[PDB]
Amino acid sequence: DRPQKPFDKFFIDYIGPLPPSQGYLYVLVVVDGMTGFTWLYPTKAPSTSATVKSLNVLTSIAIPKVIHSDQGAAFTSSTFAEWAKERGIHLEFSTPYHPQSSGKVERKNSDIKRLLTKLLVGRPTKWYDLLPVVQLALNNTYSPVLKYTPHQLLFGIDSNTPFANQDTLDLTREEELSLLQEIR
Amino acid sequence: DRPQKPFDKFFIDYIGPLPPSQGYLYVLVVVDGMTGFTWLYPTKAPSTSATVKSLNVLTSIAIPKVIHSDQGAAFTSSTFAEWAKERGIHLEFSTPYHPQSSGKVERKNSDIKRLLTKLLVGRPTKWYDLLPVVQLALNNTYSPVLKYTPHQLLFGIDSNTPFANQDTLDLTREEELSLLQEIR
Amino acid sequence: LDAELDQLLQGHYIKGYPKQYTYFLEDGKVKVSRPEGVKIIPPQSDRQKIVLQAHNLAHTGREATLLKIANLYWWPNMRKDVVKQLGRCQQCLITNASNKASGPILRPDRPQKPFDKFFIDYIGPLPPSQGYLYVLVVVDGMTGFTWLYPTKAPSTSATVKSLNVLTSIAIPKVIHSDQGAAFTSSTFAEWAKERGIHLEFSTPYHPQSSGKVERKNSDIKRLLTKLLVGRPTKWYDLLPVVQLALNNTYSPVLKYTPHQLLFGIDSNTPFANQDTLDLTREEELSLLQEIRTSLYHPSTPPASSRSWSPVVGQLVQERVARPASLRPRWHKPSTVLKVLNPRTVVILDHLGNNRTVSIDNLKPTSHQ
Amino acid sequence: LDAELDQLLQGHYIKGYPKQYTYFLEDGKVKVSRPEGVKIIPPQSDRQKIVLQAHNLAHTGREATLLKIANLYWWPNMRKDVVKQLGRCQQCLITNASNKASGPILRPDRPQKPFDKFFIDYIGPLPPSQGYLYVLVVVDGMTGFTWLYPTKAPSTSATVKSLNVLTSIAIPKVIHSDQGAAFTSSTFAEWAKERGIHLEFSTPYHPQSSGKVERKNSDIKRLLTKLLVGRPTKWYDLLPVVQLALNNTYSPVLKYTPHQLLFGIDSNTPFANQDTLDLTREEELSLLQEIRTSLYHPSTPPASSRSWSPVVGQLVQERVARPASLRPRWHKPSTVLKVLNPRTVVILDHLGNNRTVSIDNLKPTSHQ
DNA sequence: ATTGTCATGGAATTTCGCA
DNA sequence: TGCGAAATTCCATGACA
DNA sequence: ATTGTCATGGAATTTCGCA
DNA sequence: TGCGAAATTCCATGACA
Ligand SMILES: O=C(NCc1ccc(F)cc1)c1c(O)n(O)c(=O)c2ccccc12
Ligand SMILES: O=C(NCc1ccc(F)cc1)c1c(O)n(O)c(=O)c2ccccc12
Ligand SMILES: [Mg+2]
Ligand SMILES: [Mg+2]
Ligand SMILES: [N+]
Ligand SMILES: [N+]
Ligand SMILES: [Zn+2]
Ligand SMILES: [Zn+2]
Repeated sequence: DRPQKPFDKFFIDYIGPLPPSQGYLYVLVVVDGMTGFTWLYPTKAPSTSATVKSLNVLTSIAIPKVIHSDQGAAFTSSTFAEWAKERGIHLEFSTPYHPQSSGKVERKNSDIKRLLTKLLVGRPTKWYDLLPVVQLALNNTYSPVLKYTPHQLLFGIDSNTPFANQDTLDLTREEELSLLQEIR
Repeated sequence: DRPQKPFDKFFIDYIGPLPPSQGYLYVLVVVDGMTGFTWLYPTKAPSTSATVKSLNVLTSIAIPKVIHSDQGAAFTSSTFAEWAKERGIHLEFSTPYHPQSSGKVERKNSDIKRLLTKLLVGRPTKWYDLLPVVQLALNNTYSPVLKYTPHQLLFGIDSNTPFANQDTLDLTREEELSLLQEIR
Repeated sequence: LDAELDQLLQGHYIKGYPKQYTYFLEDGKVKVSRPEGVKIIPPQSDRQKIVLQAHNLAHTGREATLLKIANLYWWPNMRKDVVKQLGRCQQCLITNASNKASGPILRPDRPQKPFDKFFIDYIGPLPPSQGYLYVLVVVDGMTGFTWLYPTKAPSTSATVKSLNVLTSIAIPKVIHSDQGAAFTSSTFAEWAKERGIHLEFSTPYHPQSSGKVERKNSDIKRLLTKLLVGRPTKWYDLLPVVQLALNNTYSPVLKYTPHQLLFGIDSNTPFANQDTLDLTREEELSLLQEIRTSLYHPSTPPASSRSWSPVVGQLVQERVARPASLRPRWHKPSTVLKVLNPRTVVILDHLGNNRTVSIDNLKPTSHQ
Repeated sequence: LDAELDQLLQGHYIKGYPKQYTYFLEDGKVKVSRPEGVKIIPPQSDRQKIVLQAHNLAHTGREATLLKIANLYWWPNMRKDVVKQLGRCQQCLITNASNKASGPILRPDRPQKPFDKFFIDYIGPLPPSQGYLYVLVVVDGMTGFTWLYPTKAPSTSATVKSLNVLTSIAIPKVIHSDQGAAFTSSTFAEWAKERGIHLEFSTPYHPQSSGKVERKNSDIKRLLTKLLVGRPTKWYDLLPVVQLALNNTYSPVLKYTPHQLLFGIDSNTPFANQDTLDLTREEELSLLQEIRTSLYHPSTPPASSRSWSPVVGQLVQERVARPASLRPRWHKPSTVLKVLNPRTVVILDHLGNNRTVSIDNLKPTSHQ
């Protein structure tokens, strides 16, 4: 059996709700199952609409042989199931309650969640504008398992904005101060 | 002494008043002293203005070494005398009351006067519109003294509208009927 | 369906399926190992369906299109089928622009005498001077002698007013014009019939044809712009001086001014040329007929490496009027009825009336 | 006054007044019988006054001008004085157009990797679709991969909004643009400083320079017009499909789609190219660096029979902005300070600031 | 201070299939 | 070692405000 | 059924002045 | 039968909506 490639599979779930930024409440997260390259589309709800609205974007760049996702409302819906059939895209599903990404993906998705909450604390409401910059990061985040970032595996070259800031990302001591006082 | 040429001399007098056609009352008459080619400019009065208005036209085509004319108001006036000096044009004058055109010119001028009155009887008032057609005629009027019309002597070719209608032009029998009843 | 491909897989050769290739089946498809890898070989029943599929992705031309196909399928004489489909793609045919240039231009003969042919165009609109707005420029063909008339519009109305002063001097045989609104009026035909003047027209949308004047326009606009530097554009008043100016100015290549070509003697202008002072008019006038005839006259240029000239009954297309944006820059194809000369043809469109047009607004229809 | 001409008439020869001509006086003027007839010979004190007189009749160039003079006067080295006066005629210098073509164009090197250089132009305006009106087209230099963004204006405002989505994927080093209103804003410089993006600009009024995109615009407008035949121009909705379309389409001459040049693998598009199925990404990715570098790259054409290239400190003139009508089509002369390359120079005008411009909008100033 | 591009479809060339 | 036909490559033409 | 033109200023050529 | 410099002629470039 043949080697693994970018575009061979695309992993999606939705993140949210969250404190509204320019009236978005959700982030659609797509990670390339080979390179772990990430796309982040901010949406208004986990609806098959706002999904397809976004993917129509991404897919104007590249189309994935396969889309793996949990069994959410939006991804099962027959509407999405068509959009896929149309685009010649095989849909693929994580048996309810036993969700199965992959090493690299499982990881990258974790990296993401912590990453958001890290910076949307202190500006819980100014996060829409940082989606660009976040992406740039998790795509120039040097992966232990290869010598390579998404960016380099995707394009085969070095980015012009490297995050050789191997940075904490963890809820560093002070952000729990005005964190568990904003909710607790 | 050298031979005679078109443009060497330009003969002018004014004809009028006459029954108004589109509000003109006068015809300025210029005849080339060599070819006897004729130009007809209809004017509003024998004033140095309306003269120069016209000649400014003619002279945008060709400029005469000399302009011969009687001693009329308009041709003596220092204004005209300048316009001439400007254009480098020598002015030249027929000693009062003894007016001296030339064979060909004397003639052509006669030809003209009869010609007008011939056709501005019966439409004494529609004559402005015929100035074009009149010219065409007296410029394709085969001259006894050479084998040639103005048109041919001027341009050295044959016109595309010939008046090989050697026509009467004389106040033919009937036009004295409604002629000396319109004034007599 | 199956048809031809059985005998192939069976082993005993078929036309245009070169032998040393191992034509097997696999995945329920008639693959074949070729030097580029293995390519599928679809049944002739599907090939039209495919090539269209491929092309229609981005309405790509021949190479662009085959290269997409190449990736997956293979079969005999490929491009042939691709070309079939391209010459059938209506949209490709009315949008792609040419790559074939028109054959070399014609240099018609200088009209023989003055007043044989008059050219006329309208320049404008311009900067209101004295409420005037356009100019009517009239160039005599043979001589290049030129008349200007400043007008408020480019109207049959004022076009006539002017030539009525012009035809005072003489009457011309023909008048050439752009098929512009003011020369194609019904009213103008009458004006010209009346005087026995044949009206002849540039093909439409092609001023090369009326260009004796288009070129006299350049030279006119040029000289005003010189006379109105650091002065407001009050051009009305120069029209006279300009007119005079040009008619009395040497064309280096002939060594005569339009004025002289038309009269044989300079008037009392500056640097009036003396030479013929001493011959009678007669002697002058005959020498004129001499010069006039023996006047430089340019030949036809060489054709371009890749030009075309127009056969009869050929498929060709007319350039779109003033196309809108996002609208094909070419009309649907049409057939060349008569060829009036290597640069002018008569065509019938699918409309379908007869039209006379410059090869310059035609593209031969690619592919046949 | 008299000066030189005495010794002439006296008999004993003078420089440049060839002997076998009988230089007499008559009519109180220093005539001379030459083969063309007798010509006057004005005193050097009057010659400037004359040549000007002659020229100024119709601001005629060299030959045209001498030929008027020839009629009456003669003297030594004639045209020399005529040329002096022409190079002094301010109006001739700012209106006559050139007769000297620009030296051959430069084919700069294909940027090395993707994201080294991005080109960007705005297409528009267009037919309102969904209230959108322009497009922002962004072509990666190296790869030709291309992004479209439909916008309501050609504004710094919406120019930014878009690249903020773009620079999500990656950030480019340089961005090339037309000096258009939206890219020269102060606000945009800040946008790009912020991200560490060097802004570099086409010389003004010269899209050949931004032309990697100008050419990607042609190909875009082209494909919509095909997709919107016999359908209202509702283009907004195709922008996606088009974008996808082109990035995934072979350039015949490279044999790669912009998509592949940028990724090394077709996505799950139609006729996705198979070939590298079997190498690990690693193996692919290295072969990519291989292809990418060994990509066709065009050379410079031959220069035209009569082109010019630009020396330093030369006298040259910039083409007029959008000239009005009856307004010189050239600015007053100026001096070539630095030559950035045979097609781009820096000039100082009489204003006089420094400007960087394409030789294409320059004419060398005739006569020196 | 920066700079032309490149799809297209006939033609001209080179390479393929078979001997 | 050489043919005829196909496949490929060449490259002038034109259009991007 | 109709159709390119032609001034311009450096270059390349031809002709002039003198021997 | 020949030189150097001037005079002439050549002709690619561009612009007429
Ligand atoms: O485009 C025109 N003239 C410029 C031109 C271009 C190429 C040439 F070889 C000769 C001239 C038009 C023009 O001169 N006239 O008179 C028109 O009536 C006209 C009408 C519609 C479009 C263009 C022109
Ligand atoms: O003229 C323009 N584009 C067409 C073109 C012409 C010749 C080429 F080689 C390349 C392209 C302009 C253009 O594309 N853009 O983007 C502009 O901003 C512009 C502004 C003013 C005038 C023209 C253009
Ligand atoms: Mg016109
Ligand atoms: Mg632009
Ligand atoms: N002809
Ligand atoms: N370069
Ligand atoms: Zn098509
Ligand atoms: Zn001047």
